[PDB]
Amino acid sequence: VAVPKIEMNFLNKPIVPDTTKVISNFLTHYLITEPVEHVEIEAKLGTLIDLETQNRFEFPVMNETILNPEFNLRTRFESDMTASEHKYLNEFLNQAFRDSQKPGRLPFAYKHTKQVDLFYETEDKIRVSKNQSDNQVLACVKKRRVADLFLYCPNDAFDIRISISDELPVSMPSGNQQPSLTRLKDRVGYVHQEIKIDLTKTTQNDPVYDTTERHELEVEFGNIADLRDRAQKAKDGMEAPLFRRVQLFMDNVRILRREHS
Amino acid sequence: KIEMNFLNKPIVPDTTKVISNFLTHYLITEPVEHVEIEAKLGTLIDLETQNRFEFPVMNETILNPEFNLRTRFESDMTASEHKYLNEFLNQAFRDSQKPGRLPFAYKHTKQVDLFYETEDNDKIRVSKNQSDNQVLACVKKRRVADLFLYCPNDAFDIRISISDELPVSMPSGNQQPSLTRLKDRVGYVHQEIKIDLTKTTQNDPVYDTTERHELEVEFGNIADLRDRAQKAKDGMEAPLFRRVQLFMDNVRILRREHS
Amino acid sequence: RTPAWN
Amino acid sequence: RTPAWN
Repeated sequence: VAVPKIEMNFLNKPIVPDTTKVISNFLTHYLITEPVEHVEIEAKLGTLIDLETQNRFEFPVMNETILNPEFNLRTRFESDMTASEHKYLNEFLNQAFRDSQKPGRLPFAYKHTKQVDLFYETEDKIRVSKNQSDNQVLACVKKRRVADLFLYCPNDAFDIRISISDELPVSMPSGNQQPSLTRLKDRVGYVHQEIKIDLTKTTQNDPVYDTTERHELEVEFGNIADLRDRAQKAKDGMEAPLFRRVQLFMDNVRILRREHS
Repeated sequence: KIEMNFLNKPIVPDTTKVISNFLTHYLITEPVEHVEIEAKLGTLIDLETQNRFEFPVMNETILNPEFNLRTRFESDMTASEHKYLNEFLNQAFRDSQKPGRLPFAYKHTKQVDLFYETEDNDKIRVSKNQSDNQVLACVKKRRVADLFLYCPNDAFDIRISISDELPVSMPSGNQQPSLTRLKDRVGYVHQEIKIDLTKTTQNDPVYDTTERHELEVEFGNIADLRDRAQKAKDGMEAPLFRRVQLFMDNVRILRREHS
Repeated sequence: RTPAWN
Repeated sequence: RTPAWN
């Protein structure tokens, strides 16, 4: 039996970080405890705004910290970045793509599509997404935000918002009803180990004001079924495969969040 | 096959990087001569409520020292908490002697702390054995910098300390100590990371004798750590991160251990 | 004061 | 604000 060169700690067994443990509870709750049926779990890069100053939130902390939701910190999250920041991240990921193409590496997958978001009315709102290319229906849902979780990151230019949503499929609006909202969406998607990473551009025109262009980055879990099964194990006692997955997700988010000019 | 992330290269946690900057500053940029770098388990006290500090965060977080948070740190714990950790470290001690493990070292010291006065007032600590009364240390220790970590999910909070412990000449045998106390020190060492479990007993002419129960984790190899820090300042920062990560991971293990 | 899921 | 070393 060989003697190691070094050990990770005095127990010589891996320990879970506080952040990873907390997030894992948050995910398990909305996957297993109070299960959301058509669940979507994603993280967006952005900015925490202080509602009193309308500038980026300030906090006497020096590292990535998970804000406590049971307090009212008077804050909102803006999912947006400059075009330059959006392009800088794009160059980074293109290179991350190119490098994963090599032997010995698990390769990225790539996709570039354009879609149209159409919103309809009710007695809430309904969203119909269409491929701007061939013009079939990509999705027809009634998405509901279930819970959020904010990470304040004073060392980076971006803060994080982890979101759990309920994306319920609904039949198409009958019939030739009028959409109450219409916006275009450019989608440059990356996938690595079923972790979906999407750089989106949302253009919306106005009858009066200039056309606005919103630049976003989202990271989400591609395999909810697998993740759900991992959360069930965690709830049962074997919580290593859940921590491993959540760690992977966060590490990918952290790599991106640190990428800035 | 499985990769850690889409880069397939390990990344430094935010906390590890910040602490590494903190250490690099006082090891390299503004170097301390006889530097000691330890972390103690304790309680972060809010000066207003006089209870444990309360903060709307959900994980181990470093507090920004540039802000005035109205807070003080209590390096102490209950004797029951101390005994729990003592049994845990003992089990960890025994397990590390098994085949395939990097073993622990052990060192139990029973000492006397005697504090003397100086001229330009402003402390001289003389440590001695309780047994043969032989001098163990004679220093003038000054606190240089502090860095607190609020840890809401655990019973303890952490205070990383940088001190300057200057070896000084012995006081004349005809000048009286201003303070005298006893100190029981149970030292475990693993990969040159010193884990000391201390108990401080102080008499009083009026009030009952008190007992302070502490735990300190510290870097035992400052010279090697200094080397790692110099490399970090010059681009090669991986060895310093690895070392600081080990320190913090040992601290986190001990911090979570509670009944 | 901590959320139910923690 | 931020300390000098960070």
